[PDB]
Amino acid sequence: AMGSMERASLIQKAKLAEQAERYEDMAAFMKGAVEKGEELSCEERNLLSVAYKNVVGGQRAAWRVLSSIEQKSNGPEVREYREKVETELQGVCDTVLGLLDSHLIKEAGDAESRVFYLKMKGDYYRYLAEVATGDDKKRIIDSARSAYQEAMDISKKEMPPTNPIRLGLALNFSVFHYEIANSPEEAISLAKTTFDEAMADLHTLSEDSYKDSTLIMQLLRDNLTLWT
Amino acid sequence: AMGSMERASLIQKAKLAEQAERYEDMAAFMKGAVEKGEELSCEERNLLSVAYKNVVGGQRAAWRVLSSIEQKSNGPEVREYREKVETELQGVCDTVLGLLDSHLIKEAGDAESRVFYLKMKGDYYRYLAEVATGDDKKRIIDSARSAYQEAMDISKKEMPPTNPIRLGLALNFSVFHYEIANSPEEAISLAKTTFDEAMADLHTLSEDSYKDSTLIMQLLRDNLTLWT
Amino acid sequence: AGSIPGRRS
Amino acid sequence: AGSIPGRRS
Ligand SMILES: *Cc1ccc([N+](=O)[O-])c(OS(=O)(=O)C(C)C)c1
Ligand SMILES: *Cc1ccc([N+](=O)[O-])c(OS(=O)(=O)C(C)C)c1
Ligand SMILES: [Ca+2]
Ligand SMILES: [Ca+2]
Ligand SMILES: [Cl-]
Ligand SMILES: [Cl-]
Repeated sequence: AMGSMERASLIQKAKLAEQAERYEDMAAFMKGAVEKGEELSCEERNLLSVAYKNVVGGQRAAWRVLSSIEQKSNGPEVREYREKVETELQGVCDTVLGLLDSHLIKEAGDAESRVFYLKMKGDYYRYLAEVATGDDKKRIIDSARSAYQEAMDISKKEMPPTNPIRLGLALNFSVFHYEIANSPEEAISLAKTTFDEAMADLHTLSEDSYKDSTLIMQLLRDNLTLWT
Repeated sequence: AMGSMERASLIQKAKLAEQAERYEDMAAFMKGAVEKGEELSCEERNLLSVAYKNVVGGQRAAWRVLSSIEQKSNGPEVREYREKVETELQGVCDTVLGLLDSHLIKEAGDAESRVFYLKMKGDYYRYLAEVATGDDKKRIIDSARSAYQEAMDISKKEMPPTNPIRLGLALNFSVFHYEIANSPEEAISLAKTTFDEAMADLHTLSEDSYKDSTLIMQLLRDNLTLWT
Repeated sequence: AGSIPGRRS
Repeated sequence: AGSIPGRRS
């Protein structure tokens, strides 16, 4: 699709699409950039993540609206339309997972890139789990857990406890535990331990890094306040 | 595309898509409903208008962002991407205009339907005019003016001065004069006369109709405040 | 200035 | 509750 466009042009257009709030375009541009086969820089990884987060975020919000209407009703139209949105959402998740598997993760050697992509893998399996029903749900849940766990193991070995990627991974894994895995106690323990270990490391940071880390720490605290 | 789905199901799904903020879907459902060939009820006309207003509104906002970046710059990427968005916007406007021409307007005999569709025709030519350059702009501008003028002539003969469709038509025609036709004095005169004639007719209205009419009258006043 | 917002029904 | 919002870069 994007095979005729220069990598640098795809990246430039992804940034313009973000400014224009054209997130479907942004995701297509970044998919094209990934398919050029080169590794992604830190900024380019962020563009890929922002693009697909916005696309799947719109789909998840629509699926929740339709699922709530469908549950209140219980013609075929509400179910049929919820199913259509769900299939589209699953297709976006499968596209992202496919990019990670071909071949972003296998080429990611540095902790910052590998943790970033594995967190993404856990997130997109988590979005699949939100709409899955039955034993399909079990294997999807295990795939999310496995990706998050590998990312956690790397992050604890290779990054300081204030690193924003490490903090966001722990935040999202804690949400996985609470909302997906029916493990609220594990969610609370992870959020508390992550927060406390980051607090103890803030003294090492510059003013700008302090702002980055404390922003995410506040998200951990917000969840803990809602969960306790 | 939607030819296999029942008209009533398309309408139901358009309402669900609105609740889910899936306006592209909503527009496709309503296009399918129009293509069934039957006239649209008042509620169905509103669904058609809301769907496409949201779709073209997103495109117009993106085009304005990209056009502003492009003007600041003066590689090909900003222009190329603005051109892509512009072509997509023109395609949506052409689709709407095509539905009005085949065959909504020709079958619309009552003032409420005919004025509604002609106002829509003026609006979508106006959106085309916002992105047009040169002598193309002249004929597009005249097409918008002609549609608005026919709608105005019908509305003055057939509707009270407080009718919300009549008020919204006058509001949008005044914006056409100010923003497109370089006729700010005509814009101000139309907005003032419309407001004053509606004010004098409010005494005839129920509480609910009073609320509907005064809401649009406030939009006229807001424009007059910005223009004077 | 502002046309009919027209995005909610 | 809330994951990383992650929608702005
Ligand atoms: C163009 C227009 C003017 C007035 C109304 N109205 O208040 O009925 C209208 O209908 S609408 O549902 O599309 C409203 C702009 C939300 C259209
Ligand atoms: C998952 C995640 C955690 C932290 C950051 N960060 O603050 O750098 C991050 O990068 S990002 O640009 O996508 C941010 C969520 C806007 C991702
Ligand atoms: Ca090249
Ligand atoms: Ca039928
Ligand atoms: Cl590598
Ligand atoms: Cl008729």
